[PDB]
Amino acid sequence: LPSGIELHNRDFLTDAAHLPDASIDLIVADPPYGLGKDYGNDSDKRSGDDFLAWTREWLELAIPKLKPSGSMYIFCTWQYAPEIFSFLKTQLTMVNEIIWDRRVPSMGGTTRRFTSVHDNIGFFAVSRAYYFDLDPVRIPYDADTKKARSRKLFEGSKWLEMGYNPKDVWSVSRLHRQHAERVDHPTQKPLEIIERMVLASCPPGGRVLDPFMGSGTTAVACARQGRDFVGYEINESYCAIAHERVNAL
Amino acid sequence: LPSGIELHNRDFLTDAAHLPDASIDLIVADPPYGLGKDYGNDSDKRSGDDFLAWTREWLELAIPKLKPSGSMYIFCTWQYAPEIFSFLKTQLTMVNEIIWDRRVPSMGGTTRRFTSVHDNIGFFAVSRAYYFDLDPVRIPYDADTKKARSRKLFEGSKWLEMGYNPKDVWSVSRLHRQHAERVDHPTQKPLEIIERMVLASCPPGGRVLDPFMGSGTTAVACARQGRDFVGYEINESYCAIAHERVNALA
DNA sequence: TTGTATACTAGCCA
DNA sequence: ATGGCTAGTATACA
DNA sequence: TTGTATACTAGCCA
DNA sequence: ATGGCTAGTATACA
Ligand SMILES: Nc1ncnc2c1ncn2[C@@H]1O[C@H](C[C@@H](N)CC[C@H](N)C(=O)O)[C@@H](O)[C@H]1O
Ligand SMILES: Nc1ncnc2c1ncn2[C@@H]1O[C@H](C[C@@H](N)CC[C@H](N)C(=O)O)[C@@H](O)[C@H]1O
Ligand SMILES: OC[C@H]1O[C@@](CO)(O[C@H]2O[C@H](CO)[C@@H](O)[C@H](O)[C@H]2O)[C@@H](O)[C@@H]1O
Repeated sequence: LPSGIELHNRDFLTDAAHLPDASIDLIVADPPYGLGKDYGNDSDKRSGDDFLAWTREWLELAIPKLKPSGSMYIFCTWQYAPEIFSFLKTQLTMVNEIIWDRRVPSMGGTTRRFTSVHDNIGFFAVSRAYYFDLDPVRIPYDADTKKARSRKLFEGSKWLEMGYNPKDVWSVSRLHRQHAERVDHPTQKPLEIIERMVLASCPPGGRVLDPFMGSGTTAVACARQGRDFVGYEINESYCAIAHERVNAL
Repeated sequence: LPSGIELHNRDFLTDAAHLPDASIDLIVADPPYGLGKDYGNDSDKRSGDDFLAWTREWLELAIPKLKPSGSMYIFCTWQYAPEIFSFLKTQLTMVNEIIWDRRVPSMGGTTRRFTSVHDNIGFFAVSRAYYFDLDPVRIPYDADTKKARSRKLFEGSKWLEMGYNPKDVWSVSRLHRQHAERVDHPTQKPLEIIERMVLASCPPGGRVLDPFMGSGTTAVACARQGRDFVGYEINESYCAIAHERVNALA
């Protein structure tokens, strides 16, 4: 197991003490949305006030671990995003609401509403001096698109010559079960977006915390990009998968 | 103007009393977001708790105007979306969060955050039997794409033959200044979006309300598709532009 | 091919 | 407890 | 070219 | 109070 990367088969809400206050530059949180999924446990079986209470509980434990320059990304569903973001705006300051456009809509069979195709990500910061580096995550143009975008007014601009801001909508397709990156986990997140977070909001060598790491996608991002990692996952199968994913680099 | 198209150059909060309760089938609300724009007035000059108080004010005026079958779309910025939606969930039930992907990001020059390219839209309903008709808003495939999506298992499915759900992310570019649609209004909304909303959530001939109609995009949307319209705008020039836009269809 | 505006600059330093 | 200066910001319409 | 799974049906009726 | 049954749900991986 590489150095700096640290995986625990433990519940975060109980081991939070083992984590020094103000030791983490970035929290990458993909917690249970409150949607009834089966992680081999009932963590995503909560809902309503129950789920939101649990959310704010683990959040109150996690926040004090952020150093003053720290930041946080938190995934959730629109069904609970208003309440969650409202609570977090009392503690931290919201820098962005990033929309993950999964490209592939949820199934079921409804015709009474619009089908789900996005997840919500709150991007919060402790203080106004939060760390943020755009250059590693700039998206470079290809020959054709740069040609289509180039104008003398824009020539030499950083966004045109180096690459543009990924913007607060990320259109990255969800991972097909047969996708090469896919592992046996119900709600695995594309490494693309997690790497974007690690790169833009964690300095090289900084420490990232994933209190609900699942298959360890954030562990992989940190390993590939030279960041330190800490992760918690109550399911040992997912934890072993994370070990595997990391050691294969 | 056509038949069921009522354009009132009146402040909505003083004139909502005139509109009968349980009169409106759909509310298409694009209120000021609280970002500091200039509509010839200080409506968007509010911010923070004072802006959220004014939002609650006009919302409390507008909700009772909904028939038990009615619905509401509300445009907002991620900056005030959590509080506004949190408050609306206590008055109505949320059916969707629609993300308008504007394709063109906001300018400025920042480097210390991700650039704004999406507006938030809350889709709420009074009761669990709200009126929703997906067929008129379905998006049919072209030939090549229908060939790429067809499979024996899918053949005959309504989504493959008639059209697929727009989903809760609508990718539609903002109206360029020189765009045909565009008029002299700072925050004009694409007719595609507004029309999708009107067609999916207002019964033909029903009444839709626009507390702040601006250029009357919703007015056009209802004129075509044959729906009734009541809109309010305090700017006489915006009301003028709306009058023109409506008296140019057919 | 190209000009150009579109709901959502910000950190210093004074 | 405010400004102003700087380096900086994409797409798609006509 | 084709099979196939993917964080988020929903109303009725025995 | 509880299944089961219905009509029904898009893309992009391999
Ligand atoms: N108290 C808890 N402590 C640690 N893990 C938990 C806890 N509660 C739920 N979990 C796990 O958190 C994970 C949430 C997942 N969304 C993580 C997915 C992860 N982003 C991935 O790419 O694989 C699940 O695997 C849960 O089993
Ligand atoms: N009390 C008020 N009553 C009526 N209109 C108002 C009021 N306050 C602000 N407005 C107007 O609300 C409008 C908000 C706009 N975003 C509407 C845009 C509109 N959807 C369009 O396509 O043009 C502005 O034009 C304001 O002039
Ligand atoms: O959490 C930041 C978030 O709050 C908003 C409105 O909800 O602004 C509020 O908080 C700001 C903190 O920087 C204050 O400056 C502002 O006065 C207050 O309204 C959003 O602007 C912002 O995204």
